[PDB]
Amino acid sequence: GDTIFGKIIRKEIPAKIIFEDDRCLAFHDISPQAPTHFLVIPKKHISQISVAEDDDESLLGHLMIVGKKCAADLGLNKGYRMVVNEGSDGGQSVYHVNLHVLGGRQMHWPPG
Amino acid sequence: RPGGDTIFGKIIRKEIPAKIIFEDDRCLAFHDISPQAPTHFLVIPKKHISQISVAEDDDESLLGHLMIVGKKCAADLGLNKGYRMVVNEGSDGGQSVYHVNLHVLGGRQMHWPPG
Ligand SMILES: COC(=O)[C@@H](C)NP(=O)(O)OC[C@H]1O[C@@H](n2cnc3c(N)ncnc32)[C@H](O)[C@@H]1O
Ligand SMILES: [Cl-]
Repeated sequence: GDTIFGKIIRKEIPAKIIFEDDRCLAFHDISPQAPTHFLVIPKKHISQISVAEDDDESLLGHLMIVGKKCAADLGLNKGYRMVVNEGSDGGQSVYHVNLHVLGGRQMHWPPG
Repeated sequence: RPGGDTIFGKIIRKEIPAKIIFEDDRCLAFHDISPQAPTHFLVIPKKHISQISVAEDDDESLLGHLMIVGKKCAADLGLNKGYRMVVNEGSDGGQSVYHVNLHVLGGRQMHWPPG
Protein backbone atom coordinates (compact mmCIF):
# COMPACT_ATOMS: atom_id res chain seq x y z
CA GLY A 1 0.00 0.00 0.00
CA ASP A 2 0.92 3.65 -0.50
CA THR A 3 2.91 5.47 2.17
CA ILE A 4 3.70 9.05 3.07
CA PHE A 5 6.99 8.62 1.20
CA GLY A 6 4.98 7.92 -1.95
CA LYS A 7 3.17 11.21 -1.37
CA ILE A 8 6.52 12.97 -1.00
CA ILE A 9 7.83 11.47 -4.27
CA ARG A 10 4.61 12.54 -6.02
CA LYS A 11 5.04 16.08 -4.60
CA GLU A 12 1.60 15.85 -2.98
CA ILE A 13 2.96 17.03 0.37
CA PRO A 14 6.05 19.16 0.98
CA ALA A 15 9.49 18.01 2.04
CA LYS A 16 12.88 19.75 2.11
CA ILE A 17 14.39 18.05 -0.92
CA ILE A 18 18.18 17.76 -1.12
CA PHE A 19 18.58 15.81 -4.36
CA GLU A 20 16.46 14.04 -6.95
CA ASP A 21 17.09 11.93 -10.02
CA ASP A 22 15.00 9.56 -12.14
CA ARG A 23 15.19 6.75 -9.57
CA CYS A 24 15.59 8.20 -6.06
CA LEU A 25 14.89 11.19 -3.82
CA ALA A 26 16.85 12.58 -0.86
CA PHE A 27 15.14 14.84 1.66
CA HIS A 28 15.56 15.98 5.24
CA ASP A 29 13.83 13.84 7.87
CA ILE A 30 10.86 15.58 9.47
CA SER A 31 11.88 14.19 12.91
CA PRO A 32 15.66 14.69 12.85
CA GLN A 33 17.79 12.73 15.31
CA ALA A 34 21.03 14.59 14.55
CA PRO A 35 21.90 18.11 13.36
CA THR A 36 21.87 16.64 9.85
CA HIS A 37 19.44 13.76 9.32
CA PHE A 38 18.16 12.98 5.84
CA LEU A 39 16.67 10.06 3.95
CA VAL A 40 17.46 8.62 0.53
CA ILE A 41 14.60 6.58 -0.93
CA PRO A 42 14.06 4.75 -4.22
CA LYS A 43 11.18 5.85 -6.39
CA LYS A 44 10.39 2.17 -6.89
CA HIS A 45 8.17 1.11 -4.00
CA ILE A 46 10.18 -1.59 -2.28
CA SER A 47 8.40 -1.97 1.06
CA GLN A 48 11.38 -3.20 3.09
CA ILE A 49 14.89 -4.46 2.53
CA SER A 50 13.87 -8.05 3.31
CA VAL A 51 11.84 -8.19 0.07
CA ALA A 52 14.40 -6.47 -2.17
CA GLU A 53 15.32 -8.53 -5.21
CA ASP A 54 18.71 -9.38 -6.68
CA ASP A 55 17.93 -7.08 -9.62
CA ASP A 56 17.67 -4.21 -7.10
CA GLU A 57 21.37 -4.39 -6.12
CA SER A 58 22.57 -1.45 -8.17
CA LEU A 59 19.57 0.67 -7.14
CA LEU A 60 20.29 -0.01 -3.47
CA GLY A 61 23.93 0.87 -3.99
CA HIS A 62 22.79 4.02 -5.80
CA LEU A 63 20.99 5.08 -2.60
CA MET A 64 24.29 4.77 -0.73
CA ILE A 65 26.32 6.65 -3.35
CA VAL A 66 23.69 9.42 -3.46
CA GLY A 67 23.70 9.44 0.34
CA LYS A 68 27.46 9.84 0.61
CA LYS A 69 27.49 12.56 -2.06
CA CYS A 70 24.69 14.44 -0.29
CA ALA A 71 26.53 14.07 3.03
CA ALA A 72 29.62 15.69 1.52
CA ASP A 73 27.52 18.49 0.01
CA LEU A 74 25.91 19.09 3.42
CA GLY A 75 29.32 19.51 5.04
CA LEU A 76 29.57 16.25 7.02
CA ASN A 77 33.36 16.15 6.84
CA LYS A 78 33.75 14.55 10.29
CA GLY A 79 31.67 11.52 9.31
CA TYR A 80 28.15 10.17 9.54
CA ARG A 81 26.11 7.02 10.01
CA MET A 82 23.93 5.28 7.43
CA VAL A 83 21.00 3.17 8.64
CA VAL A 84 18.38 0.91 7.07
CA ASN A 85 15.66 -0.40 9.39
CA GLU A 86 13.78 -3.66 8.76
CA GLY A 87 10.53 -4.57 10.45
CA SER A 88 9.43 -4.36 14.05
CA ASP A 89 12.74 -5.18 15.75
CA GLY A 90 14.52 -2.85 13.33
CA GLY A 91 12.25 0.03 14.29
CA GLN A 92 11.21 0.60 10.67
CA SER A 93 8.77 3.52 10.72
CA VAL A 94 7.65 3.62 7.05
CA TYR A 95 7.22 0.57 4.81
CA HIS A 96 9.11 2.12 1.92
CA VAL A 97 12.84 1.34 1.86
CA ASN A 98 14.70 4.34 3.19
CA LEU A 99 18.37 4.97 3.93
CA HIS A 100 18.94 7.29 6.88
CA VAL A 101 22.06 9.47 6.92
CA LEU A 102 22.86 11.09 10.27
CA GLY A 103 25.70 13.40 11.21
CA GLY A 104 26.75 16.69 12.70
CA ARG A 105 27.27 15.07 16.11
CA GLN A 106 29.07 12.06 17.51
CA MET A 107 27.02 8.94 16.79
CA HIS A 108 27.17 6.45 19.65
CA TRP A 109 27.46 2.69 20.06
CA PRO A 110 25.37 0.56 20.18
CA PRO A 111 23.35 2.04 17.28
CA GLY A 112 20.11 1.74 19.20
CA ARG B 1 47.60 -7.76 -0.85
CA PRO B 2 44.08 -8.60 -2.05
CA GLY B 3 41.78 -7.12 0.57
CA GLY B 4 44.37 -4.88 2.27
CA ASP B 5 46.03 -5.31 5.66
CA THR B 6 43.26 -4.10 7.92
CA ILE B 7 42.02 -6.91 10.10
CA PHE B 8 39.23 -7.42 7.57
CA GLY B 9 41.78 -7.97 4.80
CA LYS B 10 43.44 -10.52 7.09
CA ILE B 11 40.06 -12.20 7.64
CA ILE B 12 39.36 -12.29 3.88
CA ARG B 13 42.65 -14.11 3.30
CA LYS B 14 42.04 -16.59 6.17
CA GLU B 15 45.06 -15.22 8.06
CA ILE B 16 43.09 -14.50 11.24
CA PRO B 17 40.00 -16.47 12.27
CA ALA B 18 36.39 -15.53 11.77
CA LYS B 19 32.99 -17.16 12.17
CA ILE B 20 31.83 -16.97 8.59
CA ILE B 21 28.17 -16.99 7.61
CA PHE B 22 28.44 -16.57 3.84
CA GLU B 23 31.17 -16.03 1.28
CA ASP B 24 31.16 -15.27 -2.44
CA ASP B 25 33.54 -13.70 -4.94
CA ARG B 26 32.44 -10.17 -3.97
CA CYS B 27 31.90 -10.21 -0.21
CA LEU B 28 32.13 -11.97 3.13
CA ALA B 29 29.64 -12.10 6.01
CA PHE B 30 30.94 -12.97 9.48
CA HIS B 31 29.99 -12.47 13.11
CA ASP B 32 31.14 -9.39 15.01
CA ILE B 33 33.58 -10.11 17.87
CA SER B 34 31.85 -7.49 20.07
CA PRO B 35 28.15 -8.08 19.42
CA GLN B 36 25.73 -5.28 20.28
CA ALA B 37 22.64 -7.44 19.76
CA PRO B 38 21.84 -11.16 20.11
CA THR B 39 22.78 -11.48 16.44
CA HIS B 40 25.34 -9.02 15.10
CA PHE B 41 27.30 -9.70 11.94
CA LEU B 42 29.24 -7.77 9.31
CA VAL B 43 29.14 -7.88 5.52
CA ILE B 44 32.30 -6.59 3.85
CA PRO B 45 33.46 -6.36 0.23
CA LYS B 46 36.46 -8.41 -0.78
CA LYS B 47 37.62 -5.38 -2.76
CA HIS B 48 39.26 -3.00 -0.32
CA ILE B 49 37.37 0.29 -0.02
CA SER B 50 38.46 2.26 3.03
CA GLN B 51 35.13 3.95 3.82
CA ILE B 52 31.84 4.80 2.14
CA SER B 53 32.86 8.43 1.54
CA VAL B 54 35.50 7.28 -1.00
CA ALA B 55 33.39 4.67 -2.81
CA GLU B 56 33.36 5.14 -6.58
CA ASP B 57 30.27 5.43 -8.76
CA ASP B 58 31.07 2.02 -10.25
CA ASP B 59 30.89 0.50 -6.73
CA GLU B 60 27.07 0.77 -6.70
CA SER B 61 26.40 -2.87 -7.56
CA LEU B 62 28.92 -4.07 -4.98
CA LEU B 63 27.47 -1.87 -2.24
CA GLY B 64 23.95 -3.03 -3.05
CA HIS B 65 25.21 -6.61 -3.00
CA LEU B 66 26.34 -6.10 0.60
CA MET B 67 22.75 -5.20 1.50
CA ILE B 68 21.23 -8.10 -0.44
CA VAL B 69 23.67 -10.53 1.19
CA GLY B 70 22.94 -8.92 4.56
CA LYS B 71 19.20 -9.41 4.24
CA LYS B 72 19.62 -12.98 2.96
CA CYS B 73 21.94 -13.85 5.84
CA ALA B 74 19.50 -12.28 8.32
CA ALA B 75 16.73 -14.50 6.98
CA ASP B 76 18.99 -17.58 7.08
CA LEU B 77 19.79 -16.72 10.73
CA GLY B 78 16.09 -16.55 11.62
CA LEU B 79 15.80 -12.79 12.21
CA ASN B 80 12.12 -12.95 11.31
CA LYS B 81 11.13 -9.98 13.50
CA GLY B 82 13.52 -7.58 11.80
CA TYR B 83 16.96 -6.07 12.11
CA ARG B 84 18.98 -2.92 11.54
CA MET B 85 21.71 -2.32 8.96
CA VAL B 86 24.43 0.24 9.72
CA VAL B 87 27.39 1.67 7.80
CA ASN B 88 29.67 4.04 9.70
CA GLU B 89 31.80 6.77 8.12
CA GLY B 90 34.73 8.32 9.92
CA SER B 91 35.01 9.77 13.38
CA ASP B 92 31.43 10.95 13.94
CA GLY B 93 30.16 7.65 12.57
CA GLY B 94 32.31 5.70 15.00
CA GLN B 95 34.25 3.90 12.28
CA SER B 96 37.09 1.82 13.74
CA VAL B 97 38.19 -0.39 10.82
CA TYR B 98 38.83 1.47 7.57
CA HIS B 99 37.46 -1.21 5.30
CA VAL B 100 33.80 -0.70 4.37
CA ASN B 101 31.61 -2.79 6.63
CA LEU B 102 27.83 -3.20 6.84
CA HIS B 103 26.53 -4.21 10.28
CA VAL B 104 23.38 -6.29 10.64
CA LEU B 105 21.93 -6.32 14.17
CA GLY B 106 18.87 -8.20 15.34
CA GLY B 107 17.31 -10.55 17.85
CA ARG B 108 16.16 -7.71 20.12
CA GLN B 109 14.19 -4.50 19.79
CA MET B 110 16.43 -1.82 18.32
CA HIS B 111 15.84 1.68 19.66
CA TRP B 112 15.67 5.17 18.19
CA PRO B 113 17.81 7.19 17.64
CA PRO B 114 20.32 4.71 16.17
CA GLY B 115 23.10 6.01 18.38
C1 LIG C 1 34.12 1.73 17.83
O1 LIG C 1 34.11 0.68 16.87
C2 LIG C 1 32.88 0.00 16.58
O2 LIG C 1 32.38 -0.75 17.40
C3 LIG C 1 32.20 0.25 15.28
C4 LIG C 1 31.13 1.31 15.50
N1 LIG C 1 33.16 0.68 14.28
P1 LIG C 1 32.94 0.05 12.68
O3 LIG C 1 34.19 0.39 11.92
O4 LIG C 1 31.63 0.48 12.11
O5 LIG C 1 32.81 -1.52 12.91
C5 LIG C 1 33.95 -2.36 12.97
C6 LIG C 1 33.48 -3.63 13.67
O6 LIG C 1 34.49 -4.62 13.50
C7 LIG C 1 34.40 -5.48 14.63
N2 LIG C 1 35.64 -6.26 14.70
C8 LIG C 1 36.87 -5.80 14.99
N3 LIG C 1 37.76 -6.82 14.95
C9 LIG C 1 37.10 -7.92 14.59
C10 LIG C 1 37.45 -9.33 14.37
N4 LIG C 1 38.72 -9.76 14.51
N5 LIG C 1 36.45 -10.16 14.02
C11 LIG C 1 35.17 -9.74 13.90
N6 LIG C 1 34.77 -8.48 14.10
C12 LIG C 1 35.69 -7.55 14.43
C13 LIG C 1 34.19 -4.52 15.79
O7 LIG C 1 33.69 -5.18 16.96
C14 LIG C 1 33.26 -3.47 15.18
O8 LIG C 1 31.88 -3.70 15.54
CL1 LIG D 1 12.61 3.48 8.83
